[PDB]
Amino acid sequence: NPSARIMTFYPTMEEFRNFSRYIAYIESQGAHRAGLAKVVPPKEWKPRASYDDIDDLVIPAPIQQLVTGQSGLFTQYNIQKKAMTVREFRKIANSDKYCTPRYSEFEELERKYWKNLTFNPPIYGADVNGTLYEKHVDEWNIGRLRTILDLVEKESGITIEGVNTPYLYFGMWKTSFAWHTEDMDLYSINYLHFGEPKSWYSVPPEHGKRLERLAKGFFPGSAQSCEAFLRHKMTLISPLMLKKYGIPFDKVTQEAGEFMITFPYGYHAGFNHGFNCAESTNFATRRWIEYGKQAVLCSCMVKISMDVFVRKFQPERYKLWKAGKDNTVIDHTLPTPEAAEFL
Ligand SMILES: O=c1[nH]cnc2c(-c3cscn3)nccc12
Ligand SMILES: [Zn+2]
Ligand SMILES: [Zn+2]
Repeated sequence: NPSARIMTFYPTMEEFRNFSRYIAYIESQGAHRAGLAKVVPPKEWKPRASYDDIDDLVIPAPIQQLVTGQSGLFTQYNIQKKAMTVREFRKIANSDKYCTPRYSEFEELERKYWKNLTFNPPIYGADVNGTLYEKHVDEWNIGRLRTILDLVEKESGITIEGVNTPYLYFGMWKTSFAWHTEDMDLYSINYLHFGEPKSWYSVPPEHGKRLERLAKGFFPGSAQSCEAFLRHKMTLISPLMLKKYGIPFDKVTQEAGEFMITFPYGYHAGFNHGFNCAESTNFATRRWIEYGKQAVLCSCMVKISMDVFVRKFQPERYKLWKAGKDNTVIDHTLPTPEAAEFL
């Protein structure tokens, strides 16, 4: 993977101000090809003054992550636990039982992860509805991105928790997210508010179908039951397992005060190093509409009506698409049309 490598951007305050323009910019640079990019905000930017007032914040459905498996192939089962505050969570997170092990370098922590993920199941304070951004913060506000995704809520009034609303994730050592693509193969924004880092793995969109073929071969039962079983967010595949079967991939560690952008059809997975808090939501560009149209969905779920997007940005193709005669082939290497002013 030569251009599939993950790229890091350091925008200035003037550049950082227009979110959508910056997304068109990093694509004009080829960031989209890796499926995952890191954006480091200007030093003068902060989304909240202090995180000292969130101790009484309630995580309504903490999930205990049970992992079953061997030889680089695992399945994560989520067991819902009773609601707990952030204070109670941080106590468990930093406790002797669940705290991060002592380690010399990342390669060492990543080895401990993969050696111990079926043991001592951690608790993930996942899918908490809310934001930690102060009301006045106008730059890169997860709560209000203002992308073309806004058409879903503007035309219908439909709200999809986590998709067009922000979610909070309070993690602890070994908690994790399985290989997946966003709902409707949308983009995603992820900001690590505070705490220990979040490490990520990504398969470039051009090679996504290869990860899909692999996962099918390993879990044929799941594949017969549902074409899009990776959408269940239960499949954990070791970087060694990928390397062995020639799946190209890249890794990156996100630290507190950094952003991670996932692009349409960008397969990603990762784990939390220790006690931290990340905010996340989905967004879109004109480039995404074709991905939404062609997204293979779960058949066991988030389904957005594409009719509104096709009508607005693709009126020419609306008759053909509704007839099922739209044979458009997606080029994963191409940037969004919005990047025209740069490239
Ligand atoms: O750290 C995470 N914790 C939980 N979920 C994550 C997702 C995710 C979940 S649903 C779509 N993307 N994607 C990236 C990172 C995370
Ligand atoms: Zn994701
Ligand atoms: Zn399914």
